[PDB]
Amino acid sequence: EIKELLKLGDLPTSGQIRLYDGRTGEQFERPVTVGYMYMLKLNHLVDDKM
Amino acid sequence: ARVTVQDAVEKIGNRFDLVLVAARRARQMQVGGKDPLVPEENDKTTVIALREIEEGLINNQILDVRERQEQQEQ
Amino acid sequence: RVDYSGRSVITVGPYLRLHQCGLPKKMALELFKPFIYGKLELRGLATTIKAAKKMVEREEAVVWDILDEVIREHPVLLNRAPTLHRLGIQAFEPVLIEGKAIQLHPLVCAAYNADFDGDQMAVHVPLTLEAQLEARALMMSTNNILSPANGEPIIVPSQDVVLGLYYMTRDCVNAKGEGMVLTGPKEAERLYR
Amino acid sequence: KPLVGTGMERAVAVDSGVTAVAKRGGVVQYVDASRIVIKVNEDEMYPGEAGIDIYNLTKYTRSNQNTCINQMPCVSLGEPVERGDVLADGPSTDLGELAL
Amino acid sequence: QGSVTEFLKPRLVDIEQVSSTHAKVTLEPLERGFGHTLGNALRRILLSSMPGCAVTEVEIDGVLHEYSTKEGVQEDILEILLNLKGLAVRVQGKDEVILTLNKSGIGPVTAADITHDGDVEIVKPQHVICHLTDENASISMRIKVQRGRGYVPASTRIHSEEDERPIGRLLVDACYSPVERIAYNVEAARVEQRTDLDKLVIEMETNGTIDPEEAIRRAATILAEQLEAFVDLRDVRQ
Amino acid sequence: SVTEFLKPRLVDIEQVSSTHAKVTLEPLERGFGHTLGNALRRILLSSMPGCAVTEVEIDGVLHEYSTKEGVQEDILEILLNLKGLAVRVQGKDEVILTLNKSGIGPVTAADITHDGDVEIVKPQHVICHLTDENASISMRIKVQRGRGYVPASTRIHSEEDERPIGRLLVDACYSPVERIAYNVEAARVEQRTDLDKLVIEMETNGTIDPEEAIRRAATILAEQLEAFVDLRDVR
Repeated sequence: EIKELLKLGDLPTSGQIRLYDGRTGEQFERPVTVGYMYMLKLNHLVDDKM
Repeated sequence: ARVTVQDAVEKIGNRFDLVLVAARRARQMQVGGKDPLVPEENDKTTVIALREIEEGLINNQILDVRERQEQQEQ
Repeated sequence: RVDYSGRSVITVGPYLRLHQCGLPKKMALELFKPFIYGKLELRGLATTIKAAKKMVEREEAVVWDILDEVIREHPVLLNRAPTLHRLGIQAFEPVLIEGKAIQLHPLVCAAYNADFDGDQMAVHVPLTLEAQLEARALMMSTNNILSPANGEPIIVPSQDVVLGLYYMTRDCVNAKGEGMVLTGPKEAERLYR
Repeated sequence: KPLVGTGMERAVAVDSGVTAVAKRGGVVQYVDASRIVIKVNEDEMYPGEAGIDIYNLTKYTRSNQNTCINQMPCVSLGEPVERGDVLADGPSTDLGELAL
Repeated sequence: QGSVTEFLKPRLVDIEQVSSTHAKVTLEPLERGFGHTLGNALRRILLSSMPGCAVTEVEIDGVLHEYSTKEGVQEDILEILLNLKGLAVRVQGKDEVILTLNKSGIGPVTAADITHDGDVEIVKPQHVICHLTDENASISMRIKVQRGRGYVPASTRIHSEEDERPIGRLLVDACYSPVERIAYNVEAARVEQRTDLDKLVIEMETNGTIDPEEAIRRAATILAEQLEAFVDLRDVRQ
Repeated sequence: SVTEFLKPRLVDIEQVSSTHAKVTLEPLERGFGHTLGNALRRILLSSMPGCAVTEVEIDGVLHEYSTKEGVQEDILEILLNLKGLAVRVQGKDEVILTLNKSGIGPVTAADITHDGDVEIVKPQHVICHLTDENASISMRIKVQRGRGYVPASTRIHSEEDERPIGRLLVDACYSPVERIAYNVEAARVEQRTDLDKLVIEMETNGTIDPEEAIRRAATILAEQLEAFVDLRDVR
């Protein structure tokens, strides 16, 4: 169902999109896995630690 | 910048007192009263002292004869 | 409790030299204040010690230049708090990087055993001849390679170096290019073209 | 709100007491960041004292972790409110759904 | 020995856009080797180098500090300053051109509530700022928008103005980046004239501030003006 | 401060003979590091005007593969030594030279017949070593002016002429460059946080000053965009 929904979202079913370098502009070999995940900000910032 | 001290070790291997010798030359140039004998890469007088040891014309005997020469001439 | 400590958190510089420090500008000039006062003294940009203190407290842009003149060859020794072996403390040549952290050489990170999970970092400033120059002629990370435990030189070119060199050296049947008559400079034109 | 989730945090955010909920919901009259008031519907009311239910939102306030807490209105105005609906969101909460 | 000369005229005339933010810029002629380098390099020159005008700071009477909130608003001053930061405006004559607004009523205020001045461009007539609950709620504030180049955080501004400044001034960051994102097409062009020629078209999403031809033009002037120092070399005569 | 940007001026330059190119460009604004080396690398590397050997003719068997002949060297290695030679050609597009040897010794390109419009870069170019006895060599070499690198996979090979089996012709390298590389480093100026720093390391085969070829590529790029910026700048 994950690949069915992601395939319904017009995105490539394998979850890999051809990507180009932002620096040199050249293409990276082979498809690359990308996505959107939930991240976390903590109290470990180095103004408080350092 | 000096790649590795092992070249000066090839000059005279000690590694125990090279801290005191190079610290004595870099002390003479750091406190003042001494001039660099090597063209500068912008490296400070300490690395200039490392390249001075790598030159081969600075050693224990050179610091003793030169130190007594400056003490006798002063 | 020692003295002169940034107490930073490790970041990984891939670039610059195996022995060098992505010491940051914020950790800089805080512990270098004596060298800045003596610098303005010998150079003569200031007048009195109090005037130099004013120049530093005002955070002038001119202090940054001579500050760089000091930082380049003035080394910084580094250690992780849970220290085990002799290579835990190593001398690097600091260069300023914008940020609150220290960019550290990853091949040296395996020597420290330190991890990027957020473990703390103790940053000390050596004092003059015996410390700076002793750590320059002894405790440097390139000057000390062999480990007097296993006896083999301890270097960990793992992770993307093993994977990257694995993808570098390998063969494939058919694909494109077949053979090539060009020999020495085939990577520039052949690869990049 | 997390685009990947469970659906337990919907009950955790409202059952944590952090968000500002509404008792005997009704047609909202006046809104503000400091205070929120609601006109209670005539379906279920007490015969004595009449009146409507008023709420005082807490502003930015220090916590024990030295963090920032506050509640923000999720409704515009004139919107019917049921019993148990969350009017305002606490810290790290979006529309009664926990996002930290 | 070949075509000779250089592939001049890149062109860019006859651009076409579907909306104000979106853009399509067609470069029909190219050399066989200039196809990817001009688009992929020119987009980096355009993002890394570009003028822009974004909301600088907001001074409102009824709010003493950023964390305080006026009575009768549904959003706090942090969110209000975020929505005000979301505005995109261009100016011609001067770099500041301060503005002010006030209203008493019930509802969300449109971005056109700003008093019209000599140079004013509003690309977002449907934009929403704060809210007005009910009864009598009157908002009055003065927004100052200063022209900028890169991203200026509020820390640099409080560092420059840290010597003296009145209380009540609301400082926010400025992106000063009117062009949101750039895309292009690498497809080759088939012209019934000669050999092969490559074309590249740019779909560019901006804030609706500076024209696409002006963006590509200024980027080209920055690149060529950067090469002007490379045309000549110091010492190196014999 | 305003819309204009910084103008760098290089105080340093480094080279070793004609075969090494070391250039340092600092300071550069954020985002300008990879554009400069990317355009100079992909343009200067791929397309430059030059001269290269279009074909070579060897006495004896006209086919590519051959044995014995007393050449002391494999024909592909002779062709490699011929492709490792840089030739300066005047306004003429195509020109043909020849190679004939006798005696005992190495074969130096300086012994090739001298033409007024053809210039050789080095006398020390060695096509092949001493052949046994005399064994007079007969070679008819033809060179042309291209822009690119001539691939060996796709060619016409004159259909049914010196076409042989496959391949055909002689690989030709137009652009007179060997290696091109660049690095991006951090550079600080006054209160600036991070700035780009460009490092151009380019090894050149010869016959052209590497930096002069760099400004050449600048004239090809600025020559392609010059009519685009023509309406941009009034003067």
